[PDB]
Parts: sequence; structure tokens; C-alpha cells
Amino acid sequence: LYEEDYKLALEAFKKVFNALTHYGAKQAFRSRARDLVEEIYNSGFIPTFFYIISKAELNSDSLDSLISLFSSDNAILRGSDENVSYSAYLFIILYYLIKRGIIEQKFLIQALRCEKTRLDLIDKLYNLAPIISAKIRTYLLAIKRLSEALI
Amino acid sequence: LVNAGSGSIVDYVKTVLKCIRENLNKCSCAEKIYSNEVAKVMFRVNVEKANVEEEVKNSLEYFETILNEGRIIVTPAWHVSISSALNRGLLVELELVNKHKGFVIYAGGDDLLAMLPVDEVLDFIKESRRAFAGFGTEKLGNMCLENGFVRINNAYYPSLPIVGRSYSVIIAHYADPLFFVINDSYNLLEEGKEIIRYRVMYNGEYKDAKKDVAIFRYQGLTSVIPLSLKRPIVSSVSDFNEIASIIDVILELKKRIDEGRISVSLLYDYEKYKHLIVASDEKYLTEFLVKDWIKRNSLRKHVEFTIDEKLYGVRLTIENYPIKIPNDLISNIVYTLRIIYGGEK
Amino acid sequence: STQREYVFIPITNSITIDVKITIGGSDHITNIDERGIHNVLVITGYAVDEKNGRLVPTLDPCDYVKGILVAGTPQQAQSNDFLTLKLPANKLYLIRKKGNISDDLKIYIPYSSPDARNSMKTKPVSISDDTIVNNIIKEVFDKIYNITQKEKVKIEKVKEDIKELFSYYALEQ
Amino acid sequence: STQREYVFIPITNSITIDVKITIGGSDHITNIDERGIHNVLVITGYAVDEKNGRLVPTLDPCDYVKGILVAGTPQQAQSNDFLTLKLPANKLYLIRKKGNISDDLKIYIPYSSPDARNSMKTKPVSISDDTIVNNIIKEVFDKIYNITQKEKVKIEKVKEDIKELFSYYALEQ
Amino acid sequence: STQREYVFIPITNSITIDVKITIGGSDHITNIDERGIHNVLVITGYAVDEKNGRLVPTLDPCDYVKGILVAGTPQQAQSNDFLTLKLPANKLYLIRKKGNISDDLKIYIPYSSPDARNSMKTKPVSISDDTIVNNIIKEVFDKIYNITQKEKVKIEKVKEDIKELFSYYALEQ
Ligand SMILES: [Mn+2]
Repeated sequence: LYEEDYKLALEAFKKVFNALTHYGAKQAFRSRARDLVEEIYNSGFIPTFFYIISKAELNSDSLDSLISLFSSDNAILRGSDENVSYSAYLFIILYYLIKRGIIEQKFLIQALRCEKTRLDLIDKLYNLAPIISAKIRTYLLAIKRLSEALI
Repeated sequence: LVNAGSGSIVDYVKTVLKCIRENLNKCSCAEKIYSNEVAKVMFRVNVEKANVEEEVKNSLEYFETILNEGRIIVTPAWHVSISSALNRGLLVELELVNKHKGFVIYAGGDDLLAMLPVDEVLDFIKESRRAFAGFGTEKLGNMCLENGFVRINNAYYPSLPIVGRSYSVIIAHYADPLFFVINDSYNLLEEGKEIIRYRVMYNGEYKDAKKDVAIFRYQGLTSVIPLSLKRPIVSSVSDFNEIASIIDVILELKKRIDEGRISVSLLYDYEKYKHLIVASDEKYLTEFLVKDWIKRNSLRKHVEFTIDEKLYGVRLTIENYPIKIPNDLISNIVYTLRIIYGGEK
Repeated sequence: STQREYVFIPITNSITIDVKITIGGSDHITNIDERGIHNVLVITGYAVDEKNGRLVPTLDPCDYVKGILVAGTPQQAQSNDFLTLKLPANKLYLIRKKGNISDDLKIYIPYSSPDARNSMKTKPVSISDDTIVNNIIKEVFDKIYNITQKEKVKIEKVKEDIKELFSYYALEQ
Repeated sequence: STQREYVFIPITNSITIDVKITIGGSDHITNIDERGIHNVLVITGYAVDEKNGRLVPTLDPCDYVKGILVAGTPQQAQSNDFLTLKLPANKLYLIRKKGNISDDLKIYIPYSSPDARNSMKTKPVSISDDTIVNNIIKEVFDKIYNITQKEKVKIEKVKEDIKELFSYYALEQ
Repeated sequence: STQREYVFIPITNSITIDVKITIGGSDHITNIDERGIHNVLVITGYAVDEKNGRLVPTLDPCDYVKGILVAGTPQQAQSNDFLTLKLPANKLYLIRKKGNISDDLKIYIPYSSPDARNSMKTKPVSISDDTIVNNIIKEVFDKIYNITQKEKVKIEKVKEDIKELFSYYALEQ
């Protein structure tokens, strides 16, 4: 079933290997992979999604060179504190969520474009936490493997 | 045709072909080439009569005959030259089988039917395939084989390097009925060798190939190992090491699991790596991935296997037969290892 | 270098008004060495206009006309209706080539316009009516090369190869 | 009707100013059918002069230069330096043949003065260094058939066709 | 009886400090004479032990070595572990006999010790790894003959001959 996921682990990626340059917050991505995956499948998708958004603000260059990876290629997400380099995993989750129709690019795009709607996006995710955690399982474990292989 | 005959005629011959090439009409073009002969026929005086007006026409008539029939026209010289190299290869594989403690039931030229222990079957297949092409390392009696020829004490006889040879190994219990064992071996060979296709590169372009496979079976486990990876299997001397270059990869991997450096879990672990290794189009990523699949199952400090990265993307297929076969060479390798090791049960 | 001349073997008597003096250099490419004519030359992609005999430039790979490289100069005022050229004898279509290779030839060959109004339907030609073979042996095989009918009366060894070898493409229109 | 003309294709410059009427009639003989350049013209005997680009012929049939045939009237003022030939296309040396034509045509080929005061030594100079096919694909591959850059994203295909197909003999003088 | 020195070519980068003056006679047995290398020396019953690359005397006729016979002296300090012998130049087994005949020749074979404790399972290994060819022509095929890479740039005629004619035996033990 999830055989297309192993290609999505690339066409979403587009780069998180030197767009995440300088080997600091780059080699921190293996931590993201392993720990976040383990915690999503022990704690939950919501307790982890909160923890992830807390490390990446709204309406800033984070959002700029996060949505820039929706219609562009060169997005050097550089910055030492994992806040532009923490939106890596956030974008990883969001690209899957949109390209698998779990949530629609209409609602998401229009939602992360004004403060009123981030609450509603987060509530929508809360309503789809089990579905998302079940589907994104293999797509994420693939990146936990891709890290310990390449990253 | 251009490449046969160094002499002074090769240029003449390729000019004849330039004539034939693009259907230049009957002798409506030979005026381009008869020159290249009539300038040369008059280098000698003892030539009695003049007969160069037609022989240049018969030459391109013959070359067009070949190129338009699509096959080299056979002559008795062709047949004796073939079926003598066939018996020479017979004499070579005879001493090859005896080297690996085998027992030759029958081995005539192309065919072979021998019983070997499951331990020296990969080694034997590698050696016998490379020798059938006429390329080896040791002397096999008095047939001292050398890179496409067979040197018998300074006499160079040719071999069959361009010919493909298939294999069909059956790992059978000593008590299995030989009737069904022989029938299944013959059937696997004659059937699988004509129904399975693997990704081969032809003039720098991936196509599909049919023959040169090694079909292992063990009571329900099957695996296919290509032995060509180039559809004209040999066109230079660089090709003679590509021959069965996967069987020595499987050998290297077998001599890591004996030494206890790699665990047999390596054979029960590749699946959770293939689903990612096949959807990939980046070489230097697949290399890391296989290194991690080997890293996770090694037992010593740091093993080194380094699959040759020309096996990645090799896609085996089938025309819907009851033979089940993984569609990638890297998984057929582990299935071949599972078969071999089941042979030591 | 030795300056030469080129004239062909047509089935018409358009050879006579082509040259002033038969000789004028030191030697020839074309020879007769008691085994018949040596060093015949053919040129590809052309043909004779048997009336006012010259060369027509075609582009058929089959087209070819056989002519003789004699030592001369065609009336000392041409190079406007005969072609002027220089070939280093490394690029000659020299049949029965037995004589020396001068390695630098300056040649005068007939060459004019094709008059591209009709289709140059050019066909082969054979030198039949052997009376004309004799007459042409009287034409050039004697006036250009004097050495005939003096050193050998045996023309019958050289009378048949003129019919055999000398064959070209004729416009016939 | 279809008065064709020839264009030679060496690696050299000064090929786009060869003519003024480029498209000419409705079509040409050559065509690119998204598989290969069909009906490619090669002449047996003509060779290009390195200065004042045109084809000067050499008697050796082994001398040859390739090109394609286009349909047009060169510059409205040439055909005084271009040999006009009238052939039925049965004598045409076309390579990479695809189909057939109306069986009656007329060609204007670039022919150059021979320059007899120098010998004719020709070497085969072929096409490579794809920067040299760039100014052929942009200049004289578009100008002949403006169909390019419209549906055929396969200019790489025709680039390789040129890479394997085209050569000539140069005088290098 | 001009003194020459036999040098061979294994895959190793080992033939560098062996002949200080790559000459010492008035000619060279070997010759690259427009067809490639010619007059190569072949010896039967030996094999090159690439580690400290030198020949080794065994008894097997399956084993042979090939190397270019050149002129020079054995490091002006050898004949302790090297070899020093003479030859009548007639009993020889030459590849492409095209060069001179000395009729009396003293040569020096780079030679190694038996070390009769390891069983010499010898394998045939001809030249591979084209880079070793291309830096061998730099290391040896330019220090023996200045004509190489000065008069001729056409080095391909020895390039393929390196792979075709130089085949030795590797002990790999
Ligand atoms: Mn059969």
C-alpha cells in the first residue's frame, strides 16, 4: 500500500541534507528522526506536534522558507538554534499531510497565512491524529532510516 | 566484419560497407570502392590476368547478402571451428568439475550434468562460466587458458566468449527420487532461461536480456543470478572479469558469515531495506543504504563488503510462470545464500 | 611540374577540335607498355554531351566517364570552357596504374554548364561498330601517341581492350 | 513548382548568409519526422573551400561532402555562382532515405572556382564539439523549418543525428 | 657486442629506478616504426613477482614474460641480485621481427630470489587499468626514446599495443 511513500520521502524532501547545512542542526536531524518517531508512537501525534511547533514560530522567515518548499527548490534553512532548522521536520509532516489529501492545500495554505486560523489548523489535526499517526508511520520510519543511512 | 582482418583490406571492407550502408544501389556506388582495389591490384606485376571489374561487385554482393539476411553465412570451416572449441571447453570443464570434488554424469561441449557438494557450487559456477568464455587463472591439466583462447603449450585455439551459458543448480536431499530431481533441473533450465528478463546495458542503454542466468532451487526457494550485465557479453578484454562477477560477490558474502563477521540475519533483514532501495534513483544514497543494512547485521569491528553498485537497479522479471523470483538482483543474492545454506542443513 | 591534358573517348569525332599540339610536356600518365593501355582515368558525376563534346556536372554516384590524361594544352586560350585544376596524384582514379606517380598534376578537362532545363537521362554506352574502333585508333591512338603502328603492328592485342574497358555514361539526348 | 537548392554543412562559419530566400516553396525534400533527418544530400567528388565557402570538386570519387537539400531561390541574384542541375531524383544521392518525391526537381548547388594554382589535398574534417552544432541548430536548423521549438523538445535528438551523420572533406586553404 | 638491458612492464609503478641511463648502445633493439612497438623480447619459463617487480625462474612452460629490449647498464651496482648473461641474438623468440640483429648480445634481466617456502600458484595477468598505461607511457615510454612525444604525437599506436603485446604472469603470492 504505502509504496508511493518511499518516493514521497524524496519529492517532499527536495533537500534536507545541505539546505540544512553546517553539520550542526544537520546531524541533529537524526535525533529528530529517532526520538520524534519513538515519541509519536508512544506519546502521540498531538503531544509531539505541539512540541515541534513550539520550536518554530509563525509568520516569520521560518514560514517564508517553509512554504517556499511548496513551490521552489533552493531553501537553505540555515540558523543555529533549531527554529528554522526545526521547521525541517514540521515541513516533513506537512508535505505528507497535504500530498496525501489528509488535509487539503486550500485549508492549510489559507490557514498558515493568518493568525486566526492556526488554532483551527491545530484543531483539525487533533481531529485527525489517529489517521495521521497511522498513515505517516512508514513515511516517517523511512526518514529515520534515511538519516542513519545518509544523514 | 570490419574487425576481422587487420591486413590492408579493413579500410577496403569498410568502404564496401559504406557503399552497402544506406542501400546505395547495385554497383551504382562501387565506383567509390573499386578504386580502393584497382589502385592496389597494380602493386604487383606477376598478376597474370585482369579480373578486378567484377570481383569488387561480388564482394559487395556478398556483404549485402550477409547484412540483408541478418546472419553470418555458415561454412564447414565455421562448424569445425565451433565444434572443436566445444570439445576443448569440454576437456576444460572436465578438469574443472574434478577440481571441485564433483562427479560428471555427462558433460559434452555446451551441456553439463554433474553432482557436486553444496559447498563448492558457487565457486564451480564462477570458474566454469569464466572458463567457458576462455578466461581463467590456473592451468587445468595441459589446457592453459588465456583471456578468450586456450593455450595448449603455445598453440592458441579460440573459445566461446560471445556465447551465453546458463546454469541450473538443484540442492536436493540425498534421498530425493532422482527422476523428479532431474526433471525439475531440466525444466527449470529450459523454462526459466527463456521466460525471465534482466536489465542489461546495450550501447549505453538499458534493455532487457534473456539468457545467462543461474537458477538455484531448494525445495521451494528459487533465485536467479545474471552472468552478463552486457548484452554483447564480451567485445574487448575488459569484459572477461565482468563474467559472473556477482557469484564472487555472493562468495565474498558467504566467507563473511562463515567467519562470523556478518550474521545470518543479514538474509532475513533485506526486505525492510528493499522497499526504499528500489524507489531510489540516487546511486550514492543506495550505497549508504546497503552499507547500513550490512552495518546493522555485522558482528565484528568493521566489515567491508561494498557491493559493486553496478548491480543496483538490476530488475529481474518473469512472464507469469509459477516461478516466484524477487525482481532485484540484490535480493536474489540473499535468496541464493539462503538456498546454499539450506544445503548445509 | 609536368602539365597535362584530359580528353575522353566519345562515339563521335568531337576529339579532333580539342588540342593544338599532341605533346608539350616530358611524359604522360597514360601509357602503352606492350600490354595495352595502362593508367586509364575515370571521373565520377559527369557525362559527355556527344554534340560539342564536353562534360556535364551531374551528382549521381553511378555517373562515370573514362578519359585519357595526355600531355598537352587545349588551344592555349581555354580555362573558360575547359576546367582548370590541380590534383596531387594522390587522388586519381587510375585504373591499371603502372606508370610513375608525378604526385602533382595540373590538368585541363572539358567542363561547361549542364543547361538545367531537361532531365539529364544518362545511359551507358559500348564502343560497337568496330570500324569506329579502328578509326579512333587512327584518331588519338596515333596522332597523340605516335609510337603505334611503328613498334607494334599487333593492334589486335590493343584493338579489343578499347571496346572492353572504354565504357562510360552517355547522355543520348 | 519545387525548385530546390543545396546547402553544405561543415563545422565552419558563414553558412546563414548563404541565401536570402530560406523557406522558399511549400516544403523541401529533407524532413525531420521526430526520428532522424531524412533524405540527406551527399555529393561524390565535391569538396568545400575553407575560404569563400562553396564546393570545389575533386576527380577522385573517394572525395565527398555531405549536406541537405532545401527549396528556394538563392538571394534572387545568385545562380551565377551556383550550379543549377536538373535531375529526376532517381540519380540523386540522398542518404537516410524515408519516402519519395514527385520524381522531377531542380537544384541550385554551391560550386566554387577551382584555384588551379594550388593542388587539391583534402582531409575528412567531421562534426563534433557541440558548441559547433549549437550555431547550426539555432541558425540553420530553425531557419529551414520553423516547426522547431514548437512541439519537438527533441532538439537533442537532431543534435545526435548531426553528431553521427555529417562530415565532409576540407581543402584547408 | 653492444650491451643492452632487458626491461619489462608489469602493472606496478616499479620500473622507475632501474636504468639510470636508459641508453648505452648505438641503437635500440626495439623500435616504434609507424605500426607500434616491434621486436619485443619474450622469455619462456619465468614470471614477474610484482612486489619488487622482477622475473623469477620457474620450470613451467605455461609461464612467459614479455618486455621491451632496450640498451643500458644495470644500475652500475647490480649483478648481486640482478642477472648478467649474454646471447647470440639468433636463438631468440621475437615478437614482430622488424629491427636489427646483433649476433652477440649481453643483457641484464631484472631478477628476484626464489625464497623456496611459498608455493607459487601463478596466474596470468595482462595489462589493465588504462591509467597505468597512460602514466607508463609517461614514465618509461618517454625516457627511453625522445622521438616519442617530440616527432610523433600519434601515441595511440603504442597505447593499444601496450595492452595487446605486453602480457606477463603474476604470482600474486
Ligand atoms: Mn530448448
